[PDB]
Amino acid sequence: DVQLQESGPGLVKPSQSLSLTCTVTGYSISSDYAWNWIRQFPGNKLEWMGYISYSGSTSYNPSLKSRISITRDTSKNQFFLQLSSVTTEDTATYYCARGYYGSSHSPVWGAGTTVTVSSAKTTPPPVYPLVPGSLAQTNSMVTLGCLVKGYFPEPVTVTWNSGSLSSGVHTFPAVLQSDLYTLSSSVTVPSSTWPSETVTCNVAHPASSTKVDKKIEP
Amino acid sequence: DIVLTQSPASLAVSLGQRATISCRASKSVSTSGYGYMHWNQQKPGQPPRLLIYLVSNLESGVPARFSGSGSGTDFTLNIHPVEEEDAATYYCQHIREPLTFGGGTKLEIKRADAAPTVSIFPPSSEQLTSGGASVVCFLNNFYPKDINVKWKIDGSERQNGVLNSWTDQDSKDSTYSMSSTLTLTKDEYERHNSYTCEATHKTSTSPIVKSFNRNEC
Repeated sequence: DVQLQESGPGLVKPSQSLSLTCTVTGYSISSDYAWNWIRQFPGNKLEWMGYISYSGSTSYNPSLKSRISITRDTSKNQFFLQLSSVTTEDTATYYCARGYYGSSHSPVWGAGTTVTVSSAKTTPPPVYPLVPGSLAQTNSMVTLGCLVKGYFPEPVTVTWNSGSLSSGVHTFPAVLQSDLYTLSSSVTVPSSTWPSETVTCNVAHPASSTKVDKKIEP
Repeated sequence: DIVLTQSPASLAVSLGQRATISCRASKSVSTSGYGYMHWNQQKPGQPPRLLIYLVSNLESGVPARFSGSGSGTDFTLNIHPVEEEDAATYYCQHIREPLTFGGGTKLEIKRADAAPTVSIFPPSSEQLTSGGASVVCFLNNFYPKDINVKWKIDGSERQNGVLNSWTDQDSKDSTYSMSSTLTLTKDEYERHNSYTCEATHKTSTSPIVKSFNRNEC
């Protein structure tokens, strides 16, 4: 039941100090394996940062040495990461693992938690419905959408009718023209049911603790 | 400074196929103590999982298909019947400190052609009334991913001001879905009449067209 999930902030101003904790359950830190941290940049990039032996000894990546530090608290089976002098390249997803100490054997990866570094304030998103307009679709199977535009930063969780019915849904990855993220989600729902049965768009921007549902109609 | 350059980078195959890749270092990592290797994988949306370890020691997961080989310097991962869900990215890592990772391979399965189901969407009312007006255009469940798209405001082509975005392939029906969003202002918008988004796919010589005029105001 070796459950380890990281938690920390999500957005931070560059040239500051990022520091997130990783808590492990089911097993005891002072019992074996090394407890390291690893970050992943947009695809094609994974980087071992450093670890902390059950012994309490630590080994850092020469790259982030002099700017990183790993501590622990045996009393609460949770180990931490401290990265100072943060810039922008320090924006990636952060995972902690149980990479067996000594070398390697049977690892256990956390869920992850992204961290973007920027100056950008934290703005919420305005959602807009995407209704059709009486066509040959008003006979077949209709496709409805929902548009989230202008929020910061990632992530964003969208669902359709509070989870109720996901079959046939495509949520597209966010992009940005300036320093704002826009994203869209579509749902193809049977024509004979559209108007009558209402469809609601669901979006939550944790960072701003935002939550919005948006019904859709002709 | 110990590298692990992996190749190839991408890869298109069909249900069942010798998917065998290699990771080549700049030193040994299999035989020098306890340090060996490992190949993890990850579905776009979840942290890696264990598959191999010690260079060639399948996990309790689901071996037989995936297999680890090679040692010392050059290694090779091998899966014979490329299961459908297998789609993911594959990585290799060593342990001679600082533990470094290999580039990674994207594995997308090949399937039958499929014309995109295009649907266009006029600007939301709540939007127009905010100086912002953005037209959207969806292209769902097509393959191959190769596909050009274009807007024709009142006939002419519109270049800048559009943001495209693709969804990666899914397990259900190995296909792609892309979303195009031409943005502009409330003003210039009402300044024109018809809004078209044409798509060119290899599935049809003739471009797929869906558009609309403001005949309902």
